[PDB]
Parts: sequence; structure tokens; C-alpha cells
Amino acid sequence: LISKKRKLVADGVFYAELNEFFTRELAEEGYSGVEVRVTPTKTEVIIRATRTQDVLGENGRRINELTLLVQKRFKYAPGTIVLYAERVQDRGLSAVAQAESMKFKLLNGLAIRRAAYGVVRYVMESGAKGCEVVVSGKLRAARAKAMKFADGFLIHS
Amino acid sequence: GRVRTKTVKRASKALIERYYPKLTLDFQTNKRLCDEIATIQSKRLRNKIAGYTTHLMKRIQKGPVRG
Amino acid sequence: PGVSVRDVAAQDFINAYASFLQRQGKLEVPGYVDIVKTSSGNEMPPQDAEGWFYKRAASVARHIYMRKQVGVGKLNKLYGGAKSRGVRPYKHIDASGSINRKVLQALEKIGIVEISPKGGRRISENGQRDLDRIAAQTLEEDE
Amino acid sequence: AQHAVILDQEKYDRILKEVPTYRYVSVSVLVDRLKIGGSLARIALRHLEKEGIIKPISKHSKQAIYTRAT
Amino acid sequence: IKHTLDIINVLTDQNPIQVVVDAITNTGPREDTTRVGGGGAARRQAVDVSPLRRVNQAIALLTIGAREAAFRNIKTIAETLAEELINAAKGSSTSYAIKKKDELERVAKSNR
Amino acid sequence: ENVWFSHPRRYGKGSRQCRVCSSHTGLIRKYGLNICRQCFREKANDIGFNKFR
Amino acid sequence: IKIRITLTSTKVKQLENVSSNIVKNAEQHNLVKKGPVRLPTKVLKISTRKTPNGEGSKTWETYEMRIHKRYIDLEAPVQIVKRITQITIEPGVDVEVVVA
Amino acid sequence: AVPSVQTFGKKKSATAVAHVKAGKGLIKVNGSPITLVEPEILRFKVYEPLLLVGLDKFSNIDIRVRVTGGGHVSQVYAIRQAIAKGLVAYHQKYVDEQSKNELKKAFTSYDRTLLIADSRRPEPKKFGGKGARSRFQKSYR
Amino acid sequence: SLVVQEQGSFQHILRLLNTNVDGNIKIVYALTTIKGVGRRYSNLVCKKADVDLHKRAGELTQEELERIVQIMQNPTHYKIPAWFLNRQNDITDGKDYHTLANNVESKLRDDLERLKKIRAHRGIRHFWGLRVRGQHTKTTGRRRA
RNA sequence: UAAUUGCGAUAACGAACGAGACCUUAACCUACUAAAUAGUGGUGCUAGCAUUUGCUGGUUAUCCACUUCUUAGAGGGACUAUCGGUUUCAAGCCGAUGGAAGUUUGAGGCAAUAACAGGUCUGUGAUGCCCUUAGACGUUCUGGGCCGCACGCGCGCUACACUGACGGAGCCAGCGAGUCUAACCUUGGCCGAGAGGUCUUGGUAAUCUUGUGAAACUCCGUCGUGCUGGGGAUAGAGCAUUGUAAUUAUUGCUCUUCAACGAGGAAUUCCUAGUAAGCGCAAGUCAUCAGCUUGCGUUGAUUACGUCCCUGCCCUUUGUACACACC
Ligand SMILES: [Mg+2]
Ligand SMILES: [Mg+2]
Ligand SMILES: [Mg+2]
Ligand SMILES: [Mg+2]
Ligand SMILES: [Mg+2]
Ligand SMILES: [Mg+2]
Ligand SMILES: [Mg+2]
Ligand SMILES: [Mg+2]
Ligand SMILES: [Mg+2]
Ligand SMILES: [Mg+2]
Ligand SMILES: [Mg+2]
Ligand SMILES: [Mg+2]
Ligand SMILES: [Mg+2]
Ligand SMILES: [Mg+2]
Ligand SMILES: [Mg+2]
Ligand SMILES: [Mg+2]
Ligand SMILES: [Mg+2]
Ligand SMILES: [Mg+2]
Ligand SMILES: [Zn+2]
Repeated sequence: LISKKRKLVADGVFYAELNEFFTRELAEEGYSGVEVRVTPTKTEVIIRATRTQDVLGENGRRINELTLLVQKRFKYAPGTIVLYAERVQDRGLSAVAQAESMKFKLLNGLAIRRAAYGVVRYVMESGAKGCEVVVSGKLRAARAKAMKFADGFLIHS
Repeated sequence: GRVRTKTVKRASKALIERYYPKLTLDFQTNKRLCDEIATIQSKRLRNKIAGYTTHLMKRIQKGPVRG
Repeated sequence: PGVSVRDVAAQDFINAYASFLQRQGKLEVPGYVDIVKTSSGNEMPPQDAEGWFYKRAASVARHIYMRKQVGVGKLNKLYGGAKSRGVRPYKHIDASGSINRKVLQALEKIGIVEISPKGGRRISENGQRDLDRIAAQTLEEDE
Repeated sequence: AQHAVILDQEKYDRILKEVPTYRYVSVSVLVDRLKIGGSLARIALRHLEKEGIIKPISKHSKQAIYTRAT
Repeated sequence: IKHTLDIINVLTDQNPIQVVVDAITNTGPREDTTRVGGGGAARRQAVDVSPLRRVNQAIALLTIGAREAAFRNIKTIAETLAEELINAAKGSSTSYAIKKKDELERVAKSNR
Repeated sequence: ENVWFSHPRRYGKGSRQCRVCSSHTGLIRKYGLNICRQCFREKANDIGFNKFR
Repeated sequence: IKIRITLTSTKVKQLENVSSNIVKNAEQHNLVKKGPVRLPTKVLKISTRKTPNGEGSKTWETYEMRIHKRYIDLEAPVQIVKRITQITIEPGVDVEVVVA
Repeated sequence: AVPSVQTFGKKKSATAVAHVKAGKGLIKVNGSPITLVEPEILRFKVYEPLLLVGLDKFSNIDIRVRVTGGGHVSQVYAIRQAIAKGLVAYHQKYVDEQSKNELKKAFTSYDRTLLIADSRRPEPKKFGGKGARSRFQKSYR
Repeated sequence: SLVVQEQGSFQHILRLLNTNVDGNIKIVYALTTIKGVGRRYSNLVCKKADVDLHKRAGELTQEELERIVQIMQNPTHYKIPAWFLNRQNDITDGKDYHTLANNVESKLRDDLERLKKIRAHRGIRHFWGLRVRGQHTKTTGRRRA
């Protein structure tokens, strides 16, 4: 018994919280997004990632624990929530996936220019019209600055 | 101001270059043929292109036009 | 040709019907008349001291004649005005509920209005006929 | 200003003798030329209209316009 | 305005619209002056006035005079505008607008 | 002890917090979303609020 | 039988295609229906300061979410009622069916 | 059935809907006669559709107007526009084009807003100022 | 529409409650010059005393003026509903008064003196000369004395 | 040209970003699809006034019909159209007509490269380092403070009154918000001067609050040039509401008190049409508290249709002993 305004805002904030949870825990699985589909008797959560075998685990054990996690937190009845994993296409055309891969390369210890040119070459090879990666912060010095790496053409307005 | 940009001007010149005998000195018919003979994403841009095309057809009727 | 309240201008109709009610003299004017202000947003009582209750009665009777059914809260909003809140900005303030409730009850006792389904007060058939007769007289006075 | 607020015999027969020979009669006309208050001016305007010395032109609130009757 | 026209017709038997247009034509300022550079001090150079500006400034002078003479006064604004327009239509020099117009023209004549 | 945390938190700013970051200040409570203004500017596109005019 | 179907999405095109295939299924089954009544679009606005702190020019920013609501009245027997409530599932479109 | 047309007039948020049918000459606004429209300083503003063409045009028809929205003066303007457009629409449908053109010419020669709605709309207010154009006072020290 | 000829019985200055009440102005706004008598109270007292409110103060009879001051001095006897009274449920007697010409300053002095002698915060505030109703004093009231 | 917008010229040619295009909103549609959560007409039933027949209303299960008004979806429509001037006679500009609309139609949203040692570690379970870490700078509880008043500044609100105050009448918006394991928006009836109380009711909302019956405004009166019935600061007494709690008064109400202020010096802000200004309303904050803000409509002017004088901005030339760059 809820108004339509509050119901639509509530499932918007549910989508936002679910996306934040998935991007916090599935960062090393190439998590590229989430989609929600409400259905009579069942709501389904489609995770769009790259490493679906790591998202699933053995006999989908990580899928079962993720369903149980979202169930326990969002107070769903047993059987009412179901999660599926799906291998996203065009991985080069996914800014979240490219940003996470660059983050993990920089954490492992790759040079900034090498990592950025790798990601821009991969995105340009994947058929994009343009790519642009910016790295900001303390780069080799205490004074912070920003480095830009672009290829192709990008529009802004 | 009513200065028309190079997208409108270039599209109008290309339309006249390859469709001169088909199109007329009337904005309504020029609009009705331009929307089916070219792929323009906006009704506003189609109207601007057809209007500049009609203007250039009047120019062509009063002697030849450079370009 | 027949007349109604809608054929007569509001001000002179209300004046004529208020004078008629005062001359008839059976409206049961409450008694705290000449004490009160008619609104929390007012600052002085009505200047027409010996009247003004017949004016409010004629006004609410004509208002209920034009509408379907009117209650005390609608009347309080209708007669409320801008209160001067001293040095702060002005604001709309509702009028006194006791005055409007008692004049509704007085009109019920003289038979002009009645309790309506879907709440509030609607004009009765006797109220319709004598408001129409007052309209006829006040439209004939100019002849 | 010390405009008279009650009227006596000399003010009464003065207003009765020279509210004629006024082309335009109003509240401020009476206040200025006879030194009476605005309240006495409004009452005198209604009285002189009721006998008929001044003829009304327009009889709005906040502005009363009268001329002489001839 | 309606009361003003009634008062005008009572005070003078003329058409009040004719009195209004006579007031405007009489109190439009025919020459004025404008500020120039003047080498660090303000100098004023006499110029002519276009007819539209004459009409605009005539209306402004008439209504400003009426509003100022009605402020803090027992006379109403309609009455004050009535004698303002009547005196301007006569050019009687007891009009605010007539005195302002004369002062502006005199200043311009000095600053030719 | 029962003196600990015994003060009422039934109304006012101490009763509410940002559902994302637990901040008491700048909270948007419209439509029952209970997100602080900075966190809301971060997550508005995810929630469904977009800029048009 | 007096059923009413209410659709309350934020996606105009998905809403309109759900309404269209419901009404064409109804006319295919030859059901008398009141057509899709489109309620006023309700605009949910939130106005905020752009800045996270409080300095600079006081620039404000209004975000809005648009809710589009439609309803269709149907007089159809119960088997087509269950088949209607089992068909026309669309992501982002909130559908509810009520009787009497 | 009875010959009749429906028209409307507009000014800002005020809308007046006029039913013009064959009749005997009654002009009513909100159920009251035309001679009682509220700002009597503006009563001739709704009289002038009747006066420019003559009352013989209104002798054989009767008009009922309901006006809502807006304020007092805008409702007056919407009423006059609805009445004039209703008379023109009636002469379009049931009388001839010569009479319709003469009515349209007289109304247009007097006032274009008798038939064509004034297109001026409010400008939205922008942040940083009380109005659409006006800004808050800027101080430097 | 009714003009009347007044005689020599009009008086320009009349004395009520040790206050020079001016004639020449209408009775309710004339009686407001008595300290403790405002517009509402004066209007209600004139209505209860049954005088013509249109009348100027100077042309009223002496019996009418005495009736007015008797009603002012004993309002509850003449059916004033007691929430008109400026001193009701008073701290000493417990009864409803309406203080008048000099009694209003006397009772204000009494109230402030009671607060000062029990050393309440309002009384200390009054003694210092500051605002007592909790207003900010950082910016306003600089030339208050 | 609003525009490195274009006509063109041309040691450059071809491109990219920005501008424009775009998208949202406001204006038009008696053309399409429709609507018992929008309306209108007619027929039932019914009230009043009249008298053939009329006028004004009430009642939706009383049914029928329609979509002008209202709401959307899909579209249409403007492109400076047509005509006349002017210009190497090009891009364009000016006038008139038509038109719902002809300042890129109005208003926004989005918005480049390069930067500031601008602001923000007090939005963040964003963070490096430093500090602290158990009589802690963690956290909680009680009570204070953030409001303290000789003064000096910046936003504002009420005004100095008659183009008004007061009193009766008249009587009209648009944007919105609202309760579930809760207690929200609240109609109607009764009590009360009021604030408020109480018994119910509708509404999870184009349905109910709500026609948000708003205020300025109109119309009749009262006052009458008197710091006056202008103004309502500062005080006193009492009654209520929110809240565990109101004392340094939370607000609301009643009576009383009735101060400066008589249009504001140098200075200085904002603004070109439904705009300024007047006027209120909803929302945010929110248990309570707007003199604030974000929007909304109501009433609606004057004066430009320019210039580079002041303050600045863009482009070109030019001088430079400047480069943290005329502070
Ligand atoms: Mg009122
Ligand atoms: Mg005001
Ligand atoms: Mg004056
Ligand atoms: Mg404004
Ligand atoms: Mg019926
Ligand atoms: Mg031409
Ligand atoms: Mg634009
Ligand atoms: Mg930060
Ligand atoms: Mg502080
Ligand atoms: Mg500021
Ligand atoms: Mg006052
Ligand atoms: Mg008034
Ligand atoms: Mg409305
Ligand atoms: Mg507080
Ligand atoms: Mg508020
Ligand atoms: Mg604030
Ligand atoms: Mg040199
Ligand atoms: Mg150097
Ligand atoms: Zn937060």
C-alpha cells in the first residue's frame, strides 16, 4: 500500500543500492552492470559481467550466496528473487569494465602511460568511434597533475 | 541572425547538384521531396535545408550561381 | 418572465435581503454580537454594529444558493482575509468559525438552508422561493 | 489646519449661500473653501444633493463630482 | 482617468480629451540639453527634441506633477491631475509641467 | 547501562541519516528517499532523476 | 467482469507498446473495452545546490523523474483475464490488474 | 436538432467556453446576464463585441459562456474573445460567408485579440533572483 | 444627509480619569488617549454605555461620560467577557482587573520590581536595560537609549 | 552573423572539438486515437421563479450521445514564407502582409582546449602522511553554548499614508504535496471571541483534501492631512498548540503599552516585455519555527531599440627593460 511516486522512487533507490553492492564485490569479475525485471511471483536480477564462470563458481555457489545476500538484506521471500549471470558483449565498449581493468593494472604495478595506451588501443580496436582516458593525481611527484590519452573523436555537448 | 551554417549550405548544394530537374521553386514541394530523398534526422534541419534549397533555386533561375 | 438571484447584482441583492431579514426580526442574533471581530486577521469589529449579522446571513444564504453545499470551513476560508502580521509579511487567515456556524444554524432555524447529504448545508426549497422573491422585489424597485 | 468639525449657524448659512457659484463641488472643494472637515463635507454633500442645489455627475466612493443646479 | 475627465468637463465646458491633448502639446519641451565630455568637467550642450520624446516627456511631467501635488493632500489624485491638465492646457504657468518645460528650455538656451 | 543511548531520537535531525553515508546534514527527504544532497547528486542517474531543463 | 489494468511506468515507448498489444489482443478477442485513458504525466522534481560544500556562485539544479500512467477497462471472461495477466511482461513497466 | 456551435476564448490561464445556439437573444456569463460582469470599469470590454456589429446580429441567437481560470481582467478578456469567436463561427456554419467575412473584418479592424489569442506567456523564473530577469542585489564589500 | 445645528454646549477639552481628553474627535478614538484604553476596549465600552459612536467627544452629556467611566472602571459588571481585560488572574489577588490611567504604569512598576526582588532572569534583564524577550542583540537596538 | 556564423579571399589542403545542430519546456491544431479518475449536450427524476413553449439549478448507475473546452500518445506546422527596398549586388539586413508563432519564436538543459597552488579532508566505509587511541581527540549521558552586546559592515522584511488605513460586501489562479505496520493531507458535524478542541469522513491520490473560494484587487461605507483610525518596534497580563523538556520569551491567540520613521548624504544594485515592479501561493528545511530559498500563477507600466564615455570582454596591429607576467 504505497503511492506510485514513492514506489517508483523506492525501486530506483533499490536499483542504485544493488548496483553499488555488485560493483563493490564483483570488481575482479569484470562487473559491467545490472538489470532488474519484476514479474508476477518473481523478480530477476541480470548481472552483466565478463567472467561469468567466476561470478557463478562451482555449481553456481557464488550465485546462491549472492541471491541469499540480496534476499537477507532486502527482505524477500524464498523463491521470489532470482539472479542470473550473463556475458556482456563488446567489452571494449564498456567504460565501467575498462575503468576497472585500468584500476587493477595500476594496482598491480603497470606504468600509467602503458596502462592507458593499452586501454585506449583496446577500445579503439573494439570498434569505438573514440576513446579518452584521464589519470589525475600524484604522478611521480608530490605535486598532483592530470594526464590525458585520447584516440578517435569524441563529442561533448 | 538568420545565417545558415555549412551543414545546411552543403546539403542544399549537394541536393541541387544531383536533383536539379526533380525539385522546384516551391518550399512545400521541396520539403516533401527532400524528406524522402535525403535522410535528415530533424524536421527542423529538413525545413532549413529545403528552404535554403528553394532560395538557391530562385538564385539559379536568375542566372547561374558559382559553386 | 421569472427571475432568480443570478439576475440581480450581488451587492444590492445582499443589501435588500439583509434589510428584509432585519425587518422580519426572527434570525436569533447570537448575543456576543458587538463583542467580536469576525476574524483573527482583523483588528477592529464591524463598523455597522447593530447590523452586520444580517449582512453575513444574506451573504451566506446567497452563497449557498449559488453553490451545491457549503460548510463552515469553506465559509471561514471565504470570509478570511490578509492578516497584517506586524513587521513580517501579510498572510491569508481564515475567519471566525463560531460566527459562520451560528449563522448557518440561524438560517436553518428560519428555514433557508438545511443539512445536505455529502455534508454541509444546501439551500432548501423555502429558501429558494423567498430568495427568488427578494430578487424579484429588488429588481422591481428600479421600476 | 483647524478645520471645523461641528457646524453652527454662520457656517450653515455660509455653505447654503455659496455652494452655488461653485462650478465643481466635492469633498476637498468644501474642505478647502469652507474650512470644514471631510466628514462634514461628505454629510453636507449628501444633504445639498437631497434638497437639490448641487447636481451629481458621478457618485463614486472616494470621489464625488457635483455641479451647480440651474 | 475617468474621474479626471469628468472633473475637467465640469470645470471647463470643453471636451476633456481636447484638454488632455492641449496639455500635452503645450508642455512638450521643444529644446533640451545633453552632457558632453568637456575635458573632465560636465558641460551641457543644447540639442533639439524629437516629437515622440516631446509626447513622452510631456506625459511624464504632467503625471509626476499631479502625483507630487496629491501626496499628503486632502485633494484626490483625480482632482490634482484635473487642475494639472487644465493649467497646462492654458499654459497658465501655475502648472508643474509648464514650469519644468520653461526651466529646461531656459537652461538649453543658456547652454547653446 | 540503561543510561547509555537513552535519549530519544524520535524527531529532528538526530532521528534521520543518509541511507548511503549516515550523514545527518543536507538530507533530501522528498518522496522518502533519505539520501544526502551530495550522495544524491552522485546517484541521481541510477535512481532515475535526470536533467532536462 | 469489470477488470481494470493500470500501467505506471517511466518509459513512454515501452508503456505505449504494452498498451498497444493489450488493446489489439482485446480487439482480436472481440472484447468491449474502454480505451487507454492516459492520466496527466506527473513530474517529480528535486532542486539542489550543485556544490558539495558551500562556496562559489549559488548555482541550482533541478532533476526530474517523469511518471506516465495509463489504464484500460476490460469486460472479459476469466480465462482471457489470466492469459492477459500472464502475457505482456515488460521491464520497467509496472502493471496491475484489479477486478470489480 | 437545434443549430449550435461551441467556441472558446483565452487570456493567460483564463478560458471561456461559449455555446452559441439558435434562440431569442439572451447573453449569459456564468448563468448571469452580460450586464453584471464584475469589473464594471471593464464591462464595456465585453460589451464591445456586441456593439461593433450591432445587436441585430444577436437578436436571433443566444449565447451562454462559462469562464474559469486566471483572474478578473483575464476572465473578462477571455469572455469577449469567446463571444466574438462564437458569433463568427455561427455565421460560418449556418449563415453565409459574406456575413462571416464582414463580422471578421469589423472585429479585426477594432481589436485583433477579439478573435486571435494573445500569445504572450509567462517567462519561467531562474535561480539567483526573484524573477525571470531580476537578480538579487550584488555587493562587493 | 442629516445636518444638525450644534449650540454652545460643545466643549473642546474634557477631563476623564485625570486625562485631558480632546473634543473635536470621535468618542472612541478620543477615549483611546486614556492610557490603558485602546481601540477595542474603547469601542466595546462605548457600545455598552449606549452612546452614539458617530458623536464627537466634546458633544456628549455629563451623565453619558460618567456612565462611560463607570463601565471602564467596572467592566465585568457590565458584561465585558473578561478576556478583554489587560490584567486578568493577577499574581496577588487572583481576580481580573483592567488597569487604567496611572494604574498601568503603577502595575508595570510592580511587576518589574517583583521580578527584580526575586532576582529572576527577566528582572535582572530589565535592571540592566537589555531586551527581555530573547531577541538577538548583536545588531539591532544600538541607539535604544 | 549571437557565433573562426558564413560569403569569399587565399601556401595551403583535408579534418577534429567548441558554436550550431540536439534534447526538455511554453505557445497553435473545432484534423487522428480515446476517456464513469476530464468535460459537454440531451433524456429520466426533481427544486424555485414565470406562463403555452421559458430561465436558473440539484441528482451520474438514469441512461444515451459527443470530444469544442481538459488530458496524453501519434503526427502536422515556421523555412524568416510572400512581396518590396538595399548590399561585391553574395552571405545578409530593413519594412509591410499573412500567420498561433517571424529578437537563432520565448526559456532553459547540455557545453571545448588550457588553467587557479579558488573551495571542500565538516557529504562520503574517498583518501596519503602526521597526531590521538582507555582518567582517548572514540562514543554516549546530563547541563550549558553556538542567540551572549559598547560598536562597524552585507542580504532582507515592515513602513513613512487619502493612488491610503479600517469595516462590510464582491470574488478569481497556477506550480505542487500527502498515511502500513504507519500514523500524513484533512472535508463535514458540534464546542470555543480567538488560537484551538472533539466526533467522524474521503484520499497511497486527474477521483479526496482542493474550484487549494490566495493576496493584491473591485464596489459601498467610516476616517480626514492631525505621527492621525499612518507605523507597530519595545513592554505587561492571560489563554492555547508542538515537544521528554520551551526559563535567555518555539510558535499561535486576546486585551493593554504605542518608540523611530515626515521618501533617506556620498555612494551603489538589478532590469528591455507578459518583462520591471506590486501581490500572494505551494514545495525544501520541518515534532514545533520564515522576515530565507526553489518554483508558480495573479495585476501589469515607464523608457532604449543606441553607444564605447565609465567598468569590462573578443579580434588585429603595435611598443615593452614584464614571464611569480602592471597588484
Ligand atoms: Mg473580505
Ligand atoms: Mg504589501
Ligand atoms: Mg494627499
Ligand atoms: Mg516579478
Ligand atoms: Mg440533468
Ligand atoms: Mg527578398
Ligand atoms: Mg535557444
Ligand atoms: Mg571532499
Ligand atoms: Mg550561527
Ligand atoms: Mg546572498
Ligand atoms: Mg494600523
Ligand atoms: Mg478593504
Ligand atoms: Mg486550479
Ligand atoms: Mg529554531
Ligand atoms: Mg514552509
Ligand atoms: Mg537557510
Ligand atoms: Mg617605446
Ligand atoms: Mg625575467
Ligand atoms: Zn550521503
